[PDB]
Amino acid sequence: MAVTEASLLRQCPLLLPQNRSKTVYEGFISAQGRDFHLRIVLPEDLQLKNARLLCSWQLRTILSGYHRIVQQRMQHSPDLMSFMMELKMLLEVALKNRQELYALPPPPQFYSSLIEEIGTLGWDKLVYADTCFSTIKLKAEDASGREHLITLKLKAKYPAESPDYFVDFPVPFCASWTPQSSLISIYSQFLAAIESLKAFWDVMDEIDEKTWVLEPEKPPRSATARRIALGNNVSINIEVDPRHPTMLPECFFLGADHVVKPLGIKLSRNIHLWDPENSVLQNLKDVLEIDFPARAILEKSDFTMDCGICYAYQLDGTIPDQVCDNSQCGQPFHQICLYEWLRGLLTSRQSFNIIFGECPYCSKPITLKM
Amino acid sequence: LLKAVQPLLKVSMSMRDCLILVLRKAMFANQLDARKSAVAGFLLLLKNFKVLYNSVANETFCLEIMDSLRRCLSQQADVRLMLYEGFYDVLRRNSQLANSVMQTLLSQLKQFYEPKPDLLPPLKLEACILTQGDKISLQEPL
Amino acid sequence: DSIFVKLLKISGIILKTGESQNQLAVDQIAFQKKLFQTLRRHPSYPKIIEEFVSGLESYIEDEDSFRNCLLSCERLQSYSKSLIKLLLGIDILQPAIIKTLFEKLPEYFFENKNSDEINIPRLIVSQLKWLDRVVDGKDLTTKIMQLISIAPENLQHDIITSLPEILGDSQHADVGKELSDLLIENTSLTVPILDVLSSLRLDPNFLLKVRQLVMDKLSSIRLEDLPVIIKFILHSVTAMDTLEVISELREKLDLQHCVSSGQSCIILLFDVIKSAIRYEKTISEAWIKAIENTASVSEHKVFDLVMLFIIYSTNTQTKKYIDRVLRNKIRSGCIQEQLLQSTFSVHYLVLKDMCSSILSLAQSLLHSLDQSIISFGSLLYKYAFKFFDTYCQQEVVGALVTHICSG
Amino acid sequence: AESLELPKAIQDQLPRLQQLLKTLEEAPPVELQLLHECSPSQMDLLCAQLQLPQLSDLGLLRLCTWLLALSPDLSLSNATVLTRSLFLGRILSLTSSASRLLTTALTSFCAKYTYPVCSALLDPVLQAPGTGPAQTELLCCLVKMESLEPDAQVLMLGQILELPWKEETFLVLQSLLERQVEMTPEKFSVLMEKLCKTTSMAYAKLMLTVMTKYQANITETQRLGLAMALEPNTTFLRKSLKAALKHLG
Amino acid sequence: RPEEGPGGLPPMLCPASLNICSVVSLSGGTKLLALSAKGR
Ligand SMILES: [Zn+2]
Ligand SMILES: [Zn+2]
Repeated sequence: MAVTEASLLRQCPLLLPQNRSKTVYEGFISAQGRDFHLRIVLPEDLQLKNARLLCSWQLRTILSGYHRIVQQRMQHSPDLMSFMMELKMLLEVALKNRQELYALPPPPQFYSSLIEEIGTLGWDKLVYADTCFSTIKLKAEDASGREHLITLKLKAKYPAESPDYFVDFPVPFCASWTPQSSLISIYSQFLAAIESLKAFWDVMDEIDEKTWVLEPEKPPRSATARRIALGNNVSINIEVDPRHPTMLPECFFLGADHVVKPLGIKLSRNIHLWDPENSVLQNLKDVLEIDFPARAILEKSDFTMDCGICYAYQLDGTIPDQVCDNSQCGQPFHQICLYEWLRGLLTSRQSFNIIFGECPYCSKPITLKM
Repeated sequence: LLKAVQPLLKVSMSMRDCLILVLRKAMFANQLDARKSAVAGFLLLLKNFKVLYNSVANETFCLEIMDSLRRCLSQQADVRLMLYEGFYDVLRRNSQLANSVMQTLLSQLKQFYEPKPDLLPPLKLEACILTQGDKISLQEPL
Repeated sequence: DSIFVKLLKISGIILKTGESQNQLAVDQIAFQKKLFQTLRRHPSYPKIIEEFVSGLESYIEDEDSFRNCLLSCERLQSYSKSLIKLLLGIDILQPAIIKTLFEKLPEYFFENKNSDEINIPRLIVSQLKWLDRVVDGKDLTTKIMQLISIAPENLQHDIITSLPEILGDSQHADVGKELSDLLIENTSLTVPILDVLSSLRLDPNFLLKVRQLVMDKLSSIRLEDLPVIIKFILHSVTAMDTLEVISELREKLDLQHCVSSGQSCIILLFDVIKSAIRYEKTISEAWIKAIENTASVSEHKVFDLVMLFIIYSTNTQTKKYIDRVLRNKIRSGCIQEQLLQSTFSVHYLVLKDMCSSILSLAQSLLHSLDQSIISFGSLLYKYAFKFFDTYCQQEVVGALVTHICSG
Repeated sequence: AESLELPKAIQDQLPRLQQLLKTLEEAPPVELQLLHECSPSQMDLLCAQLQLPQLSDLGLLRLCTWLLALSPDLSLSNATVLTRSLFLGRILSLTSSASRLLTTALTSFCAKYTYPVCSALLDPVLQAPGTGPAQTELLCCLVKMESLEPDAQVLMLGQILELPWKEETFLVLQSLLERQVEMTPEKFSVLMEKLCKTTSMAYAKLMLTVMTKYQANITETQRLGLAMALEPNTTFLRKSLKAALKHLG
Repeated sequence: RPEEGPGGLPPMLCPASLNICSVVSLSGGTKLLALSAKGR
């Protein structure tokens, strides 16, 4: 209402004037379905410039770090009405910013309904459940016979709201959630998406097995690029369209100016022989007219494909990719290390995104394109 | 332009779906050329976007485009005559939709054909002219 | 035991359960005209139509059977049209069927993409596409428009898009007017409308009118959507419309108002412009004639640089002209520090690209008299060197030396 | 006339603040921390003294920007007063769709103090006549705000349930019920009670949407009242309702 | 883990030991000395 005769009742239902002269208010204030004890003594007159405000220790614990805001509102604020308005909204904010202290689930619906749906599913799918029953992780199999996991994080009310679904595979899963839909519904959506992608998975697993995956190491299921090794100290990375995997990916070659050219030229002339009925490897073989090494490892266990500047493999994800256009050096480098070096030198001139300089080891012209 | 492009398109998905999306809006369009351009674009997508992705996911997309093009057999003479020059070559590089193509032609044939024998003008020559307000014009160059 | 089903079986269609495409024993033409002449010879001949659609409406309160009535029919002897479409070849049943079709459609607003990813609403709009005859174009139009006007977005988006098959050459202009009322009514939805009004069959003065109905609310577009409009405006240019439109726009457009998605969308903007100005000699020249006609107000804005630099970089025929204007305007106590500072504090990432363009200019300015000019040509170098690449830095010091030893 | 004086600091610092605003047409000072020190009555008095309503739309937002940098926040009240002061004239001026700035403004501001803002503006923009295309679009956009909190949407729903309903008050409500917002049967039953009392499409769309998304909420009691409401086949798309209506029983 | 929202807590599958005592070894693992309620 307009007058604080009724508006006070309407907006603080549980504040009981104790004295005849409305001077001791006591009882509860509401917040996020939670009542908190409060005795708010005023002077003989209606002044908040001077008022007492005492609490339950629960209450003070929650309004730790606003004691000043409280004092300021008491002294600046017109009436009690808006005092309680502001205080209440402030309690709302305190709690939401401490959101991590909440979520008693309703057991008569939760723990039972969840077990019933786990029964409906079957106990070969599930892989993980938290002691608080917040986090779950489930398995399904491909027709290929691959384990694909799916984490769900469920709320105090699972059926009410959508369970947040976290999944490895690359393209985004969309789940048409109704409160009528369930774990089985979303599992079926997951199976649908799975069986949709299977082709892409078949391609990725076929490359991981029959080729030397280089840049990704035990790659996860979201990864669509594949830095493959081929010949020696030349790589090709491939990023694949998840919907059209068999379709031509985005492709390129790292390595020697003299090595990389004939690959580019061969790619240009043959690309029409590419055919999306075959596998990516079976198409690469006929387009690039070569076969791949399968992890040429033990022979050359200290041959130093490493930076030759920092002398290390694996600089902060980065790999020795930039090489010398020379038969006698072939000394690989890092982008990072060769830029940092060549920047210093007198001889080094920078065009737009390129630096020409001398190879550290052999002092021959080497080009770096950032 | 569009011949040059296609080595892109068997490779690409994104670009193909863009070309189609654009040509869609050239077919309803206001200026004349938009149609004969969108026709030329489909003819050439059907031609070299598959011999016959997955074949099940080409035969429905081709038969979708063909659904578009039955409209163009409806449109005026210039836009038709392009499809009669074009269908031979479509079939030549992409044989399999001959069974959809020929019906599509045969149905357009039937609209001018009088299939009772010993009826002496065997063809409807008087419906192959659009005359309104003394504009005397070929539609359907039979 | 219903007139509909009975007379459908008489006319030679097999009316099925709901789980597969409905068969057809006879030709579609034969079927259509047979159904017509059977009802004609039937008593209560105008009145049977009500009972006909009553039988139809009672049947299709099952969704699956309705789907089969909407789906492509089975041909015994090899693919054919949908039953509802085939009913809608007939002039006498058409208006009512449309009425009933339309009537219930809004049950299907919320329960979309059910089972096998099927769009019952796009199903049912599609069922109108390319009717040879619609009897009462006006009735169709007014219902369909009331539909757009009320209905939620996603769906209405689809309707909007799908308007130009549907409408006959009768009524495009009508639809023209009601969308223009949607346009001033609805900001959210300038975009597809724009596509549709581009692909409909119209009067140009109408299209001009609506174009201004954009630009008055060009203040009021959501940011993402700016690009897409502006292209239209610069396709809605003739050789004669140009200054007018650019002048209003050159006033209207802010670049100050618009603030990570912000910068991306701004780039999109300049790109779209970039593509326009690329392609109309008329636009580039006229831009600059409608900046120099705003030499008068020394309150003209950031955009009036960025455009020049862009237009210098992009368009080369103009190089002399921008430099003439830039000297003439900066001499006048217009373009200054506060502008040039503001340009390179927010719009570096725009200008990063136009590295070589800024400095061709800076080199043009220091060869002058009038410390006002040379101050500007310097400040150019300072910002150039602050914000850009290391290559730009090298070029700065390169050209500084060139002054120092020659100048 | 009421003989309110601003705190002494403010009457003295009044010209510093009047200096700052001018700058912002063409990081927040501690002078701006002094907006706290104003009571909203005092602020009401000040914002009138500052001449907030006069701004460019550019400047308005820049300032909103600046008021959102307040640590601590503006109290529910100032923000109220402010918003009343900053915007309301601007909204009530509106002939056309509100400017993207103001779009941005109202969104911007509403984001943090979504309740104070729409607490302030909701009621009076709607109990206004001449409330037209543009305005309703602002309130729709408010209720589609991603920020706009479940609890806050319900406070919004709460406060819309106070109002006089016409054409415009449904359009707000639909678009807010199109965000599938939970209810007490109290609020639900009064939405329905309110709703049921009549040829306007808005009427129906509202009806339709509630019957479908909130079926699960609807008692038989409600369903009977829907029955009476569409008795008038002045209602279009009647047949649709009847299906949904029937589908519940 | 500032600190921690809820206290969700494991047993180590021992009974009611009242009057616990911990010594930090870091010699293995942590090794503590307790009195079970039954007098052990
Ligand atoms: Zn290195
Ligand atoms: Zn070397």
